[PDB]
Amino acid sequence: VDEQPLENYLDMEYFGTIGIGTPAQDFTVVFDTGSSNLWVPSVYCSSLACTNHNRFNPEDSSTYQSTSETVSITYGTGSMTGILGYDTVQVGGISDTNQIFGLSETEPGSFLYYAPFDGILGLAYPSISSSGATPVFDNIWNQGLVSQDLFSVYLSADDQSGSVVIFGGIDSSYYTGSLNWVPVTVEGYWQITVDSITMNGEAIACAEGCQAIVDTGTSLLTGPTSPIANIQSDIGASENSDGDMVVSCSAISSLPDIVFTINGVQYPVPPSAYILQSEGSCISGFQGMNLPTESGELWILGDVFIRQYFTVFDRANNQVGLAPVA
Ligand SMILES: COC(=O)[C@H](C)NC(=O)[C@H](C)NC(=O)[C@H](Cc1ccccc1)OP(=O)(O)[C@H](CC(C)C)NC(=O)[C@@H](NC(=O)[C@@H](NC(=O)CC(C)C)C(C)C)C(C)C
Repeated sequence: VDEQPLENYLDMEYFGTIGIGTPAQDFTVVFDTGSSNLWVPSVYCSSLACTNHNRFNPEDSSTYQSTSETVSITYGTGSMTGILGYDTVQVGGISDTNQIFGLSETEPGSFLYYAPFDGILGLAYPSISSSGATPVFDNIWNQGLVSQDLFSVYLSADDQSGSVVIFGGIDSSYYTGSLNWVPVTVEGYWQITVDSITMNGEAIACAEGCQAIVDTGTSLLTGPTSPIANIQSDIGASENSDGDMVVSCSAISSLPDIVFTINGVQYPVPPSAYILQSEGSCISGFQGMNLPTESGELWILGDVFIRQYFTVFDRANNQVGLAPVA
């Protein structure tokens, strides 16, 4: 029953409306499985990005509780500092009482200024949460507000309406077949093993396995810079004059699927998904980024992947469920 509709912005970002405070002040937030903190802009913020986004006003809420603690969060794209406070967060028809969240003080740079969302609602594990702030979903579960300690995500394609986050439930209308269950390797991000990445029965990357995260907040398929450089040559991407990694739109019809094998099951990504149409030209859905951790350099299975596969995030059993979208 507890669905939260998400707006699809150019197949790059997905965000939904939440209410904070009594009475509710409305904000748009990216529902991000790559991070664990909830924050919104506030009146304490004087950064450029704070001036053109909705700002939380503590004085207007009858249920706001202040702390003396701060938070500092750095993302791949964007960063914030803020102060932690407690209030009621309305999300997915759930009144999430006594929720700790960040009230931004600084949001430096161009990225957050141009972004259509106000904040981020992190959906990963408490262990990666800045200042050890209780994530939203952990607080919902701890208060017995859902019955099933899971949430599932359907992300629409080609700017269509219909993207949803389902709290404490699955909807089998969104997928075909049955869910394939994959164990989380490390409890931080929603981290899994990718057995191999193949094209025409040949391993193009991750020949003996690699570590990947299932990240709703990342647009593209990202990996370490050297394996990605190989994937770019394999799909005929050339580096254009303006910074982009471009492919001829004509070529989509002749390229093979890139197959991600996960727990001995094949998950093909077609060239109509991994080659993106952005602003007249066609671009590679692969991005080179080095994200070093103690399990290796991480791959990100971003929105390119998730659009193809309905994704269930099971906290009861520490597993990810995958099935092809209907
Ligand atoms: C504890 O460890 C850490 O603290 C490190 C410093 N940071 C993190 O873990 C933080 C919380 N998470 C993170 O930083 C993780 C990635 C990550 C995963 C493991 C280790 C390192 C990074 O990214 P998120 O998904 O939360 C973020 C959400 C955005 C802002 C809406 N997305 C990102 O920052 C990614 N940005 C995007 O994909 C943006 N789009 C693009 O840049 C694509 C462009 C339009 C071609 C978004 C507008 C969709 C980049 C990674 C490309």
